[PDB]
Amino acid sequence: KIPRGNGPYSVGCTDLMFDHTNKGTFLRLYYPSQDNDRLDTLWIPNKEYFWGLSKFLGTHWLMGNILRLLFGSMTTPANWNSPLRPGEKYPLVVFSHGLGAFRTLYSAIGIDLASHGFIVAAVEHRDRSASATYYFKDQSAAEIGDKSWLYLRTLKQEEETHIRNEQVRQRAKECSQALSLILDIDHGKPVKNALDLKFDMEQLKDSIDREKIAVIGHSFGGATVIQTLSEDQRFRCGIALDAWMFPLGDEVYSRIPQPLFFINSEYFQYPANIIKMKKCYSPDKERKMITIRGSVHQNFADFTFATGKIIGHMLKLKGDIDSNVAIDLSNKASLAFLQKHLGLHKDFDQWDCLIEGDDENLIPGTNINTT
Ligand SMILES: NS(=O)(=O)c1ccccc1
Ligand SMILES: [Cl-]
Ligand SMILES: [Mg+2]
Repeated sequence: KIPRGNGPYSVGCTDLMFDHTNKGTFLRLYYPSQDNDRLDTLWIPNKEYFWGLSKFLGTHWLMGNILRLLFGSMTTPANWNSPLRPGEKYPLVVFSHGLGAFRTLYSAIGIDLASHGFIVAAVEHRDRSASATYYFKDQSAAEIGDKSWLYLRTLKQEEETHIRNEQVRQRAKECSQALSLILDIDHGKPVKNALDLKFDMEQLKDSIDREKIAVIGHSFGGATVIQTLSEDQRFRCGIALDAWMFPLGDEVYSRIPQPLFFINSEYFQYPANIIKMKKCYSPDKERKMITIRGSVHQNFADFTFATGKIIGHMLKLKGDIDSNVAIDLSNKASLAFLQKHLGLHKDFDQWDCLIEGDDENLIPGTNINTT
């Protein structure tokens, strides 16, 4: 199972699409909830994501059907369309997904932050980095729910520098636009959700702690973090989970005044990537980095929870470390880092020693040698 949150808040989940176009915002919101008696959230909600995951994997098109038979009914422990818990302003996290992922594959992170009192807006990127995503051609196509699908772009070796950079910049824009949509709803903008979902967005009016905004993402998402903080100062700190540094322009490195936290797997990282992380460091800037012992790249996404230990380990969904213990360190270190650089009046500073990598399942900085 994808773990329930460790915080005291009940967790709710809904989807938001505004506007309906390939240029709109698409997000999955995880939020502190009033009620705990709702239907659980369907983890992968459309057959077309399974198709896209199969194209991402480069497997035979029949793997789409297999993946759908195995996982098409799986849920995650968030209350679908639960009323938002009133009477409190919540800090905001914008979450960016990896290459070949989509908005629903980081519920372990999104549920755990929500259980501690954040709203999480996990964006669905329309930059063709997602396995699949969808939008509506126009108001008519939106009305009748005639979904148009967009599938992952396969790149040639020549296309990589140029297209990965064009996409990380779209990702940054999608993070800022998602932020503006949430901030406008918090004001009280009369947003009509493109999806016919029974969660009134008017709930979120005056519910965002507007000074306490952060950007978190895994992999391509980790590079999205860095690009976003460089172009949008409304974000006050970033956390890059096993960031894939390749998409970033050489210009961005010296252009991040915000606090930034690198949380790395043991077995994903390599000299080229670590050097790019080190190009982010200056004595004037706050930087922190840890490595989770025994961990793999997939430890940060929900497929680490989707199978048994033996199959998991075999497919590199799991590492030498227990997945629950792994996500636990990443989420608790994130929480203490957020409290510190957002100025939260919570108890997350109980995990400050994780920021420093002070655990037996933690390495301070990196294992990777860069000389
Ligand atoms: N590449 S990634 O972001 O690690 C990823 C994780 C889970 C599913 C698909 C992709
Ligand atoms: Cl790995
Ligand atoms: Mg900007």
